[PDB]
Amino acid sequence: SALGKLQDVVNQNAQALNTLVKQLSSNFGAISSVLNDILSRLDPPEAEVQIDRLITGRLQSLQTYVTQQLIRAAEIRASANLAATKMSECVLGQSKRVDFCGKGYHLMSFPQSAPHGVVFLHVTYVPAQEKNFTTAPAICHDGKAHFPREGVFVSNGTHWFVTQRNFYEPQIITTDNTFVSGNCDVVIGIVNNTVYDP
Amino acid sequence: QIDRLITGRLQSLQTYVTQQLIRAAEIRASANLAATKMSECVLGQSKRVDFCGKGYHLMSFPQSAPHGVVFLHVTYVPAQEKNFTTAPAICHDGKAHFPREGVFVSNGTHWFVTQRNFYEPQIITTDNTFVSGNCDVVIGIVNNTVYDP
Amino acid sequence: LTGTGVLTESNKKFLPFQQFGRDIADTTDAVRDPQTLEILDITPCSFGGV
Amino acid sequence: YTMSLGAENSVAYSNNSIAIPTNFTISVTTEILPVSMTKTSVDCTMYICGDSTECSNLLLQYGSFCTQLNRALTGIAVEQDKNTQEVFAQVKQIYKTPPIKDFGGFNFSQILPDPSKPSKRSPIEDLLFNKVTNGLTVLPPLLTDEMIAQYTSALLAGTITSGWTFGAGPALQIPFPMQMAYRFNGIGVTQNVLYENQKLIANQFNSAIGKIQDSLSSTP
Amino acid sequence: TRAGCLIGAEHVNNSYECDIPIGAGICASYQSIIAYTMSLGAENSVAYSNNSIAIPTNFTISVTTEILPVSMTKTSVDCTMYICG
Ligand SMILES: *[C@@H]1O[C@H](CO)[C@@H](O[C@@H]2O[C@H](CO)[C@@H](O)[C@H](O)[C@H]2NC(C)=O)[C@H](O)[C@H]1NC(C)=O
Ligand SMILES: *[C@@H]1O[C@H](CO)[C@@H](O[C@@H]2O[C@H](CO)[C@@H](O)[C@H](O)[C@H]2NC(C)=O)[C@H](O)[C@H]1NC(C)=O
Ligand SMILES: *[C@@H]1O[C@H](CO)[C@@H](O[C@@H]2O[C@H](CO)[C@@H](O)[C@H](O)[C@H]2NC(C)=O)[C@H](O)[C@H]1NC(C)=O
Ligand SMILES: *[C@@H]1O[C@H](CO)[C@@H](O[C@@H]2O[C@H](CO)[C@@H](O)[C@H](O)[C@H]2NC(C)=O)[C@H](O)[C@H]1NC(C)=O
Ligand SMILES: *[C@@H]1O[C@H](CO)[C@@H](O[C@@H]2O[C@H](CO)[C@@H](O)[C@H](O)[C@H]2NC(C)=O)[C@H](O)[C@H]1NC(C)=O
Ligand SMILES: *[C@@H]1O[C@H](CO)[C@@H](O[C@@H]2O[C@H](CO)[C@@H](O)[C@H](O)[C@H]2NC(C)=O)[C@H](O)[C@H]1NC(C)=O
Ligand SMILES: *[C@@H]1O[C@H](CO)[C@@H](O[C@@H]2O[C@H](CO)[C@@H](O)[C@H](O)[C@H]2NC(C)=O)[C@H](O)[C@H]1NC(C)=O
Ligand SMILES: *[C@@H]1O[C@H](CO)[C@@H](O[C@@H]2O[C@H](CO)[C@@H](O)[C@H](O)[C@H]2NC(C)=O)[C@H](O)[C@H]1NC(C)=O
Ligand SMILES: *[C@@H]1O[C@H](CO)[C@@H](O[C@@H]2O[C@H](CO)[C@@H](O)[C@H](O)[C@H]2NC(C)=O)[C@H](O)[C@H]1NC(C)=O
Ligand SMILES: *[C@@H]1O[C@H](CO)[C@@H](O)[C@H](O)[C@H]1NC(C)=O
Ligand SMILES: *[C@@H]1O[C@H](CO)[C@@H](O)[C@H](O)[C@H]1NC(C)=O
Ligand SMILES: *[C@@H]1O[C@H](CO)[C@@H](O)[C@H](O)[C@H]1NC(C)=O
Repeated sequence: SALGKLQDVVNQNAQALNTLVKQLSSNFGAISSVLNDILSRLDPPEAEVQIDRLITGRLQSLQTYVTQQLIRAAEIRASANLAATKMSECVLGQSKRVDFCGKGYHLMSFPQSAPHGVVFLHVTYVPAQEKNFTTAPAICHDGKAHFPREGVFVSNGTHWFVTQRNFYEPQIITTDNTFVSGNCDVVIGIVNNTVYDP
Repeated sequence: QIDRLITGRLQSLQTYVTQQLIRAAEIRASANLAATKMSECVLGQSKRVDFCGKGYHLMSFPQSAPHGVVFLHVTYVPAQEKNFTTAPAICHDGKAHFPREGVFVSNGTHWFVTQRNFYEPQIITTDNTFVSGNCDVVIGIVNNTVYDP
Repeated sequence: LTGTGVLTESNKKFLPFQQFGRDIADTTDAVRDPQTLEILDITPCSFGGV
Repeated sequence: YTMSLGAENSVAYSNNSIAIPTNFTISVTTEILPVSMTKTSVDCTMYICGDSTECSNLLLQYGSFCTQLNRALTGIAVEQDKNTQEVFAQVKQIYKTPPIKDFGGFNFSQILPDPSKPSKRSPIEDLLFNKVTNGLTVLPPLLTDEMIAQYTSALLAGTITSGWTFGAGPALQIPFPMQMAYRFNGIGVTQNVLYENQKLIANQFNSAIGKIQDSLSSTP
Repeated sequence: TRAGCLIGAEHVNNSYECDIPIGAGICASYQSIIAYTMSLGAENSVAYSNNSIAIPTNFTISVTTEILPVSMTKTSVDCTMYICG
């Protein structure tokens, strides 16, 4: 049942064709569903009435078939516009949109042809093996508040480091990866730690 | 007589099913939009303008509603703007200096560099500027000192 | 007035000149018995998908 | 009258002047989106004919029209449940908020579920549910309103306690001011601005959430 | 049930994932056929506190499939031949 979305469309179209062909077997209130039987059994004054009943029944069936065919065409056009958007944004580029190109942080994508369809292989990055750390918004040093340029302050219990947010890579808190704004009196939860200077 | 009643009621039922399918397509499009907003505004922060509310989108909250969803979009709106005199680059020691992330502003006598969406003036240093070329090329470059820590 | 239904007791108090009752969709859901002047609700007989 | 598009606002453009914001407003706005309809099914034979056998015998001359209409209505009915699954069931973990609501001044009581209500809805969701008022059958939805509210509560707990991390993998806990600072950096404003003005931002957020509840309670 | 009367399924007090949807929160599964109120997911209480963070130390490169229909079979019907031959 992996390919059920394409098979659903194929089954709906084949079932609509089978129903439209099957509707010719109905007489729609006439004496027979066969036109040759009516034309060989009856005079044209009453065969005109019987053929008229068959014509209005078959025309109603054909208009119904065209109506759901247009509705399914609108649905397939919307799905194809979505597929073209996914081809433009997931295959031809890297997308920041969450869950547009798979579950997780999207890295890249591969297109594959399918019968009346497309299959996107979304290669994504999933974080794993997370670990607790004690964190602080800022570091107080020399009466100044230090904030990370791109990372986050973490502590393993005794020592303070700065790391990138999506992967644990501890580094020494220096002036090169922090920036100074204001004193320590304003930021709630600021902690005392040294800031190394190269 | 029953045939006339049957064809009238069948025409009515086919009409009802036709607008029900059209409204189902419209509701499906709205629900696909709602799922996109749930994925991109609630489960993440969206850079798309006006997709998750008016202003710079911060975050969003989903709320259930009868046959629907209500998104509370929390956004950041700039306010209390102030005029400043600006320049594309700073000319110092025959070199052109450009901001790494901010913008050069002047309150009338002194030049600073600030972030673009909030006024926070800082001293123009070598740590928040980068050097590219001389002062002869950039149109509108002004003369100001660049501090070195 | 003919039909098929379950006839239960009704809390709708008719005015004395009124005999039948209709909802918004013009279906007879309340009626007065002519023998004893009491009001009966006409629930439709149960139908459902299997 | 001939209408007016808006007030004219002449932007004071010049080649060396810029306008820089010195303050901000935390603005909360509502967006209402329909998800599903009422699942209606119509017995075609009972609608056209009722209990008349002669009517159904004449109706069989027209073929499989009734099968087509019942199949279309069944497709609509399952499409509504598919829509509700696609909108609300995007998480397989039911996250819960901690019992202590210490989020650094941020108040979420108007959007978190109320324990005193038996429906386990938020006050905003309770107000939203209060403000919405012959062969035909109405199929009940697969997800009831309390389970949809449970899904929204799980999404709220995930986005409060973990930020956007639960939407991309395992839920990684993070303090809410730090998460807000990350969101501030996403829109290009430095973390220091958030930390220095955190009480003001929390007060503006609480005031905007209260104005949302008042505006929903005061607009028909 | 609120969907209707269910005959042949043993109602249980346990909650599982939905296998066969019945409606109004009721689902059916085979284990005999049982019917139950379904469960959205496992509860995952996030260990929130105001000064603790969780940082990933590893990653998984995950490839997922997404199937999207593009076109249908192009069908044309001769209306005169279909109605009349
Ligand atoms: C936190 O991390 C630091 C740095 O990795 C650890 O400090 C080192 O610990 C090892 C093991 O005892 C010593 O050999 C090193 O000399 C330490 N380095 C310094 C600079 O002191 C620290 O032990 C870790 N703390 C915990 C609780 O895991
Ligand atoms: C972090 O460092 C600051 C400054 O060194 C400490 O603030 C001092 O605290 C003592 C006693 O609490 C006072 O007598 C001083 O007047 C304070 N100085 C200043 C400049 O505020 C602060 O207590 C330290 N915090 C921790 C947790 O160690
Ligand atoms: C532009 O900003 C600078 C920096 O804030 C101002 O310079 C300071 O002005 C105050 C007020 O007179 C003095 O007390 C300081 O000593 C000045 N600092 C320096 C380094 O000179 C400057 O006045 C502002 N200009 C205008 C027109 O507002
Ligand atoms: C900015 O500084 C440059 C260099 O100090 C100035 O350029 C000099 O201008 C004078 C008179 O206009 C000339 O005699 C020099 O030969 C120029 N030197 C160079 C290296 O170009 C420039 O005029 C200054 N601009 C302003 C507005 O003060
Ligand atoms: C920045 O300066 C410009 C021009 O000095 C200001 O624009 C004027 O604003 C006044 C007050 O509304 C109007 O009467 C003028 O017609 C405006 N002039 C032009 C050319 O638009 C502008 O208001 C200033 N910005 C701020 C934030 O003070
Ligand atoms: C930025 O705007 C906020 C309001 O959005 C200002 O906060 C108000 O300040 C006045 C006067 O200080 C108080 O009476 C109000 O009670 C404050 N409102 C809130 C919600 O706290 C703030 O002062 C502004 N800051 C600047 C620098 O202009
Ligand atoms: C968070 O917001 C709620 C609602 O605004 C606050 O609850 C109010 O508390 C005051 C004083 O205790 C009462 O007079 C109100 O009736 C309460 N409102 C409601 C709707 O119950 C609550 O105090 C705020 N703070 C916290 C920490 O929850
Ligand atoms: C981070 O620490 C918290 C609390 O110290 C851990 O949460 C506990 O995990 C155990 C094991 O699953 C549960 O039995 C407790 O109920 C949890 N407590 C709370 C308050 O949720 C958490 O597992 C730690 N994270 C990591 C990655 O080790
Ligand atoms: C990160 O996860 C990978 C697996 O995704 C780990 O790689 C496995 O390591 C074990 C023991 O070292 C081996 O037996 C497996 O064969 C490895 N698998 C693969 C696919 O190489 C890796 O060790 C983990 N790293 C850390 C630091 O936890
Ligand atoms: C965090 O909570 C503890 C109490 O659990 C409190 O002592 C501390 O001041 C809080 N820190 C911040 C930054 O809110
Ligand atoms: C800006 O315009 C003024 C005239 O209004 C002109 O003197 C100046 O050179 C211009 N600067 C730039 C950078 O175009
Ligand atoms: C019919 O008779 C019964 C008792 O025989 C009486 O209670 C009832 O009121 C009568 N109907 C009318 C319309 O008077």
